[PDB]
Amino acid sequence: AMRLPDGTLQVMVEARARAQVTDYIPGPYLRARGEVFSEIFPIDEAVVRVLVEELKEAFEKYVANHKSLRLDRYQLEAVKGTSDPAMLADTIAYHATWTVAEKQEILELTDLEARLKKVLGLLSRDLERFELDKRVAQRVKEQM
Amino acid sequence: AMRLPDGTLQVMVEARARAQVTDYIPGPYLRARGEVFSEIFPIDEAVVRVLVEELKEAFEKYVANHKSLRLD
Repeated sequence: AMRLPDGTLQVMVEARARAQVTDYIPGPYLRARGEVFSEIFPIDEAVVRVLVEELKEAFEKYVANHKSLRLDRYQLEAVKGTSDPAMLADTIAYHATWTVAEKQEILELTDLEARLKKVLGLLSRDLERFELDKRVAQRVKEQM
Repeated sequence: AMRLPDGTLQVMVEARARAQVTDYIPGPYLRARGEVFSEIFPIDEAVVRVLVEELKEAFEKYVANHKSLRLD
């Protein structure tokens, strides 16, 4: 927790897992009570690891091709060598850029495989958009 | 077998053999008639073993089709 005199207290936080919020107790400052982590490890972990590997490959392809779309390499370097599949899933989900409603939908999914499938679908959608961007850019340079 | 605290009779069993009911004795409690065992043991075990292997492979393919519908 590093402190600055400019007016912003930038705190370096490394989180653990999501948890549900029962209700809201007003402040300020605000208060809210929760429970234990909602991330759970279900049965059939072979499919879990297969989906983890597939999502890792998909995100590697997504980041590598997205250089014209300004995707950083430190984000790709921070997802290698992970123990918890939830760690890899959330780390990749943060490093991929989309809206906040889809991030909320991902965080709602307590299933270890549902979150992976949703991230895979979002990455596929963004990669299709990227392919469309590449095709239209090729058309633009051809027109030039 | 045992009794659960919520008022349920639990019993762990393995089925022995199928049989045909001849007549129904009035109940409750229900009564059943039949035979002790009427199963058919394997004959020409080559085809039986081939079918067992094929069914094992087909069940592995059945369980391999799940991506968000995980099975034990």
